Amino acid sequence: GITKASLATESFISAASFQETTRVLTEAAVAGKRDELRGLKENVIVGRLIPAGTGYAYHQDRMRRRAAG
Amino acid sequence: SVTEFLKPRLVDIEQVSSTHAKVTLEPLERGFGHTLGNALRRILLSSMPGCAVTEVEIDGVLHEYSTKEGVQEDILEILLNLKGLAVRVQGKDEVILTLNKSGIGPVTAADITHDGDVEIVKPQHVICHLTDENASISMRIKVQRGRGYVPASTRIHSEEDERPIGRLLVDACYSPVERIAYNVEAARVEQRTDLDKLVIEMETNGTIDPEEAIRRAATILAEQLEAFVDLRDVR
Amino acid sequence: VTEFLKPRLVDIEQVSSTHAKVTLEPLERGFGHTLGNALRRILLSSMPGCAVTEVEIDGVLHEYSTKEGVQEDILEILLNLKGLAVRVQGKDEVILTLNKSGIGPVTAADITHDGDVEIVKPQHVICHLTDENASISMRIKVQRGRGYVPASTRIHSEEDERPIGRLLVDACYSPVERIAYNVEAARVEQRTDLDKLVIEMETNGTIDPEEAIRRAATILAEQLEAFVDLRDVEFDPILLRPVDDLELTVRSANCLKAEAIHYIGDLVQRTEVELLKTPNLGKKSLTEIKDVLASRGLSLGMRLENWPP
Amino acid sequence: RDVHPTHYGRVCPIETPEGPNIGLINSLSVYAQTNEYGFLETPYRKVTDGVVTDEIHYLSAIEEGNYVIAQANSNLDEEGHFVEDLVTCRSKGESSLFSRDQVDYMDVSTQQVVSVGASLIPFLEHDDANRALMGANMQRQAVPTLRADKPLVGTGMERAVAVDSGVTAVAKRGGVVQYVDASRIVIKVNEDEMYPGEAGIDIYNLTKYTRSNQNTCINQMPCVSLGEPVERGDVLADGPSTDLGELALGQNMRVAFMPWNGYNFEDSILVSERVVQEDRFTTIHIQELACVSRDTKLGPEEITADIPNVGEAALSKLDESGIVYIGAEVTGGDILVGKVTPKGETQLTPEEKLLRAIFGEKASDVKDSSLRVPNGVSGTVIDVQVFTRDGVEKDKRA
Amino acid sequence: DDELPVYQGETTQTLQDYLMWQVELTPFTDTDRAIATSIVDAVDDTGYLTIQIEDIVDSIGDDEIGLEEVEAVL
Amino acid sequence: SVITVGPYLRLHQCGLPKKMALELFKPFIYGKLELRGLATTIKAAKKMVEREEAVVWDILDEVIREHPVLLNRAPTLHRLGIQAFEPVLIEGKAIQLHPLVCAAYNADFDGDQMAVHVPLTLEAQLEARALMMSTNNILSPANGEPIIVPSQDVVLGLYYMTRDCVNAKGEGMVLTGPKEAERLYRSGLASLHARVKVRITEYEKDANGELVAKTSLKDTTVGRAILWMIVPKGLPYSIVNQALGKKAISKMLNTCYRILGLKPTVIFADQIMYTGFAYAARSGASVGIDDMVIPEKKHEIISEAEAEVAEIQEQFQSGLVTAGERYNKVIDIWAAANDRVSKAMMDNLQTETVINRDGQEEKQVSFNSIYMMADSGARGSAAQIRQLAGMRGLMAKPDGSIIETPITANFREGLNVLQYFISTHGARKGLADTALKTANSGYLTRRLVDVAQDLVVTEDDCGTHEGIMMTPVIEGGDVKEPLRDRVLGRVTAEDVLKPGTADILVPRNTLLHEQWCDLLEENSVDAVKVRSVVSCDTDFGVCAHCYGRDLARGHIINKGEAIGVIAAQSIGEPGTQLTMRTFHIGGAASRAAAESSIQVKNK
Amino acid sequence: DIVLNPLGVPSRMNIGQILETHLGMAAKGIGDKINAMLKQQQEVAKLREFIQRAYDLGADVRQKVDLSTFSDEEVMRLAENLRKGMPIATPVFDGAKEAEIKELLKLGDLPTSGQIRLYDGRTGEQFERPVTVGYMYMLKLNHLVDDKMHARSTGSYSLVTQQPLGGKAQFGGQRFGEMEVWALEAYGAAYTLQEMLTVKSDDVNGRTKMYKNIVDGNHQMEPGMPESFNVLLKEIRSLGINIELED
Amino acid sequence: MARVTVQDAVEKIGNRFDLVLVAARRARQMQVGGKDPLVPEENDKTTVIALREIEEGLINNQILDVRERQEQQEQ
Repeated sequence: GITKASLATESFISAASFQETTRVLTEAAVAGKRDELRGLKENVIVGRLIPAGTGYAYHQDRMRRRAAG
Repeated sequence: SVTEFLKPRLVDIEQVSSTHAKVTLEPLERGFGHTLGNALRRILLSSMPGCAVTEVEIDGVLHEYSTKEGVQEDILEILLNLKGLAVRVQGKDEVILTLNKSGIGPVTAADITHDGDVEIVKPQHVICHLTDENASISMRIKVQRGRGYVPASTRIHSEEDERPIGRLLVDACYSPVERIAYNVEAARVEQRTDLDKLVIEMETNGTIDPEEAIRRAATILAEQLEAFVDLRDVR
Repeated sequence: VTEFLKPRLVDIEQVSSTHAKVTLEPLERGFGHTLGNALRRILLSSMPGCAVTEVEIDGVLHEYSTKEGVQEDILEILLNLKGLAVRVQGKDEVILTLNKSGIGPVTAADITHDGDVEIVKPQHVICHLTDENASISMRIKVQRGRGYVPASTRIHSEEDERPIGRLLVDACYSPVERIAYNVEAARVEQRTDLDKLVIEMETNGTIDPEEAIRRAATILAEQLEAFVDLRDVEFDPILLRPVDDLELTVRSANCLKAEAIHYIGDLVQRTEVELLKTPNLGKKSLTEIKDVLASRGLSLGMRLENWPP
Repeated sequence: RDVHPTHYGRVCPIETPEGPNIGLINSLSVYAQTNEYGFLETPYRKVTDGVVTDEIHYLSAIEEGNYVIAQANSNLDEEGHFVEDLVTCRSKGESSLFSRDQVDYMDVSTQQVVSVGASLIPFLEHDDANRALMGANMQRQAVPTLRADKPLVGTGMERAVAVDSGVTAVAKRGGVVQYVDASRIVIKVNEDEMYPGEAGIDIYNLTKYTRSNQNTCINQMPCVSLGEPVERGDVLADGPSTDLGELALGQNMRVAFMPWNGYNFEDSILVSERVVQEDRFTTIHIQELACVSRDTKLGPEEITADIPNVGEAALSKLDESGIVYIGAEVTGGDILVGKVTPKGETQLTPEEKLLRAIFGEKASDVKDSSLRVPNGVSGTVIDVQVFTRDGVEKDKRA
Repeated sequence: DDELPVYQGETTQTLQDYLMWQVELTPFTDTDRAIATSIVDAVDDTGYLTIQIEDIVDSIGDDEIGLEEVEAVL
Repeated sequence: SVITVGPYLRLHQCGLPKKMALELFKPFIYGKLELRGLATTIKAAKKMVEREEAVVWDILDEVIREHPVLLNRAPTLHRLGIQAFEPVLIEGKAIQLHPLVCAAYNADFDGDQMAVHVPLTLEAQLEARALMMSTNNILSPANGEPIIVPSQDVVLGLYYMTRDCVNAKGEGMVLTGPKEAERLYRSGLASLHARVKVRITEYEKDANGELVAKTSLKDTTVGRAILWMIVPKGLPYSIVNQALGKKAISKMLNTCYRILGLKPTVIFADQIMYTGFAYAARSGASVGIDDMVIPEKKHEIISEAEAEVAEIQEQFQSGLVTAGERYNKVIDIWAAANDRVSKAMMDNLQTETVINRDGQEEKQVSFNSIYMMADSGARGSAAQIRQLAGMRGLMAKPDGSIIETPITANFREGLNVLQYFISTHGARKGLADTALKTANSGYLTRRLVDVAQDLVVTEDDCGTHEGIMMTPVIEGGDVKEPLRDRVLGRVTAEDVLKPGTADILVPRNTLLHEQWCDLLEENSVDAVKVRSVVSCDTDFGVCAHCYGRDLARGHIINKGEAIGVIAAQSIGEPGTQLTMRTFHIGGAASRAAAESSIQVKNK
Repeated sequence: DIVLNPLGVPSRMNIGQILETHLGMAAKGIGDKINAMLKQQQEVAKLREFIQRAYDLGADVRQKVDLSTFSDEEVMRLAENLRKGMPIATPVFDGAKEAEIKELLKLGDLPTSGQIRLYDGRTGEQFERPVTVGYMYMLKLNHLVDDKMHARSTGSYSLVTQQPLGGKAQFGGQRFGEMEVWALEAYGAAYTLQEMLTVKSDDVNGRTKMYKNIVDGNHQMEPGMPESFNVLLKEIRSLGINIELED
Repeated sequence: MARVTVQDAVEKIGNRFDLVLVAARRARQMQVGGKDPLVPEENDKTTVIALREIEEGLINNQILDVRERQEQQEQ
């Protein structure tokens, strides 16, 4: 139902910056969750290319670094 | 710096095939683009010496619409093909040619009787494709000199008094110039920004070099005003 | 026997000082409109003129001030001078001066007479004086020109700054004002379809009509020249100084000449990693040329552009 | 936000800010007034029988609904009876036709619904109300130009606004004009209106070029001639955007409706160079800049003659006192007033004594602090004020 | 917080800031940029004083790097 | 800076104010200065651009050349709201924006202002050329249909060029080429008319990768012919022969894009722009109070309605037809009066203008100015005319009711103090909707974005056979959306069958485009199974065979696009214009038809 | 003087414009009669007759001014005062009817329709179709681009967050806001988006490297981490939550 | 030779996002150094040079890979 569905996103960085920040960060601080940086808002806020578009190429290259080790 | 004005230093010419040419002159004083262009354009189409077909005499059927013994093409189209035919003429103002062709295959402009004064630019222009049979065609095309473009609005309608029937006058295209379009673009010199780059796009049927046509029209307009420059800088 | 016919300037008719008509009798089918239009645009576009340019006056230090006992603001007086029309002979600069005192209007007649300078309206108003004991004295600078040249553009002359109290005004130059024309059938009856062009001009009184027409068509006719024949189809890096005068002593100069280096630039772009290895330089001479060339140029690199020699 | 039916001739339904405060900020209607109790009341003509008496009564919104009120624009006769037997009126929250004998009131003028802002706009009928609504707002944010042109078509309202707005100079107790001039206008008053033993005449000093809160000119220029009789209420000067007592906010322009080569496309607008030559639409702008010279921990600050580390070039436009000559053309970071701020205790060692010896110290600890013009601003100096302190011994050009 | 003009700052430029900006843009080597950064801090709001030279040279901790290198760069 | 119009200046360009660059490009300039050798040091460069003389303007040109800039405006609603251009330096303080893009930006010229930004680097410049330049995207990545479409005076000029008229000298001439320019420019003729028979070559794409010339003599008009000089080969003449209104022209750039691709259409547009302006200006199209023609009948219908309503209200005086029903009744009278007065003015402003060839009345479509303006599709609408000439109609009270007595006056005659004061109610009520609409709209797009951003498009194919069955939308009052419009693009789940058993027109899965949709259009197929997202092709990505057309460029969507955000802004972009809330949209009466009886439009 | 686009007028339904033009036209017309008349040195009597005849035109109109009350000069005065146009005044809702405007306008030998033949200025050719010409009364609004055009390249920043300053005068740079990012993402252009976010706002080392490479002709980015993220990490560390970046 | 439209270079390599990568990697070479253009320069910037070489079919991902292996093998 689309606001519920935003706030429920795996990445705690987005959805923190959508609506409710106190709540978000408290669920995340108690739980100990890691962001993984896999979407477009996180990448923006960290300042890195977005997994899309021209930068999409470049997130495959790095992703192949994770699978290969 | 008064009475000192700019002249174009570019006057470049860039041409497509023989008969299409596009010249650019830069720079010009602001406002002169329109001025010179419009005058040249005006002149080229309004008034210019040339010669075309002002009448055609076809055997048999004298009506403007008819079967015409199975030419496969209505005589509207023949008269229209005879309209775009390019002809050169000598000293004599009026001249009439005849053509007779039979057999099979299209009728080009080479089958026309050859006279010293008349000069045909290309045979490629086709009057009619006739029809496959034992059949012929005989007609007398007429050309005279003229100026401009004189349609069949008048062309001396003669008020039906024509003795030897025939007729069916054709719109005559004298001025040997097909399209002229000018255009006016920003030019800049030093820090002064507002100037004129005039572009002339000019497409001609043949018989005259485009650029040389431009030349001509300029001499006509220049020749009109030569009354007035006698006071200032006559020599 | 087609040829053509050339028009002739005939029957100039003068309604008033400003308003006039000029008729061009023998014109062909489509020439009416041709020459009519062209002539109009050359007339309104350019034509020479005499406008006031600078006015300096004893009262007032700038344009927004007012003088005691004139009615107007100095702005308004500028605008009245704007509108002053005057012709003059050979002289293009022509400074002129006017003085006056006592109650009443100051007209253009108050301008001190000059031989070659001629005022077309003596009754043109400039200011006023409200009471006696007040005078005006001003010096107006009237020059020749062609288009509309603002004050704000013309200051590009720069050089020495003009002194305080010199007022500058926008110059409008060209007297021609409004211009119409129409073409109408000719009465010659020798050949029908001949027509004639009349032009109605209204000017400030500066230009005579025959000279106006005349000029216009000269300008136009001179403007067609390349149409008569269509034809055809510095910046340098500031320093050539020989390396000899930089005082390299002995070794460094010869080590620079061993690479066949002349002047500066060809020497100035090299990385120290590229220069460090050649015979005889060592670490000392590199710092020596670093010190010498540290002054002046400073560079020790660019990609630059090209070379004149 | 919404227009309620009692705003009838009290507030206005057209003049309102189009921005996100909409219907919030309203404007009094023309003939509107206010009670002792603080309530909006509006005038009406009193109708007894079916003749309209010229007595007027101000009705409050509660008082108004009880009665029947006719329409501003309706017919009428020399006798004062309505022409048409069924007259469109208002009752309570409504409107509909009533008989001749029913309606006791009438609206005075047609201007009642509209505010003064919109009371200025010709042909406001033919305009849609929202679009009317913009233009009423736009006549506010116009800007007065060098010469004021009277509007050539107009409502009649312009005399009131001008002379009420109090931007014009109006003559009290009038008579023949003794002396005239740009900045000053005196009236020798008639012998009739005068206070005995004061005698004398009346003087009016016009205000020349003066910043306005929106950094635009205020300028008064005398209408009257000399040796001319004047009665009380006639305008001696015009303020800015005024012509002979009319309100003239713009200029008249010969307009042609027709598309022209795409230059007028969408809501754009193509203009003859004539207009720019003739200088209509040229507007003045006066901008204030201030310099203040003050006492610090390190001692007092002084203005000018002379400055450290500054060329003669830059100082050429200044005076003996250091303020710029009135009349100077100033651009860019030319120095409008210079000023020095002393620093702490430079004493000794050979280099300090050497610089003090060579250059005469050049006033030493002072710094460069001055009134330089803001970069990208321009213009002549029209006036300088220079308020001083008592007992500073200012002298110079103060 | 934000959306208002809090007194966050101006970030003005002093003389040492500007000199360092000017060093950033000039063709210095890796070392020469270290000597340059070493000198521009030695400079004062008064200009002239670059204080002691031989402490500029000795501050680098020998290892070569003569006096002449700091002199030219200087 | 502020925006002005760009009326030369081709699509991929942008008038950038001279003074304003020179700043934006500072670093770049100093680079060039140091290369040429005009400055040895940074301070020198700096000083010469501070002094801004001479060489510097010359170098500015050299700096700007081919360096794409990007402009951006205001609320950016969709991705089009920022686009990239090649600047052309122009002395001025304002930015000139080409007309055609004014659509996208939603910008008029009433004092709108644009931001400008400078891509640096290389990557960024290339992303500006090959993504945001205005010549890449001519099609709206929502509906898919062209933007760029000519509006407003371009429309009026084409529509004026191509008309028929009765008589108008030089009628029934036969000419070839035509070119026909000769003859309009020379007088000789009137472009609106003559119904001149002209011979024309076609160049059809009938043969694959080849243009077969077909020529013939057609009956058409001069301005048609004239306009044909622009159309770039590969299209039929029949596209330019017709009254050629607004719609017509969108379709014509659409067909051009589809048939002959991007490159000749982006030029073809330009050209259309120019010839539109041209001719429209020649036409002298103006507006004048006589252009608003109030029908003589209006007085009579309004009097009849005043009599009817008088009858009903007298019945109320007699006790009959209580005000409850009388209210709806009187509404039903004055609304029918509205429709009849409207019909009268529309009948009078169309047609008429009867010219004469020998029979004295051929009864031709009107050339009235305001009529041409609405008819062309350039500005305005029939409803909007009715306000100027016929009745204004029933006024909406701010409580959502209707006042019994409508406004009987058009704006040609003015409104009454009372009626204007009533108009006011609804005017202001409607101004104050746009406020609310901005806030709520944007908050909506905000949330949509927020939810939808993670969507990416990663794997190429998925292989799922699930899908959605696709049909027309039929309801009462025939069908609003035809099944080709729904199934266009997309891709096919399982197969399709002809109305005959075991006959397939498409294999496996296929990309369905204009050709395939013609195949499906000519056959009787009323339902097509189509695979789509949300059937979860793949894992994280929504693979491209679901999904399946990018809109914008008409090929299938390439791998690695967003989709997320495109959807959100596509959904949300509209709604700025929406009914919003609190309307019953009744129009006639509150009481339902109460008739359960069905009816059919066709057999 | 000034040319305006008919296509404004139907959609917006403000017809004051058009009636303004027409009555304006007719207003100048009378002043043109008088202009031409005084310029020909006509007698005072005839001038009196044409102004009197002008004032009194229209149905009703309640303004009874007539001459003969004021005599000799006073009439010459006003006439010279109205030489430039006659100032007609139409009050709000009792204003002048079209009929009265055509009537007024026929006295000025102007065409009743208020449209006139105009000629092109370049080509000299008549526009097809007549055109409305008319005096309309314009204003210049307080919005001027001199106050508007800004442009910055590199200027002063903010101490915290280290971003450029707000506005012109102070040299803002130009908010590049969330919708504007969305539009770039939507294009899929991630480099342009990446230099916006960093290098040209809050990446400090990267702004320097950027500008130095630009001056040198490198056009390469060397992106880093924007200040403002670092700040956020300190501000969340200021509650008892750690947030750290794990490799 | 300013490029209004990239389509011609997009047919060469699908998905323009790829084009932009290849274009800029090729343009970088000429921009910074250690390459010369395969196509006659029309005075245009290096970016357009690169897109032209892609439109001509002289440069692509594979070609730049082969040139990289050739330059690494020759060094």
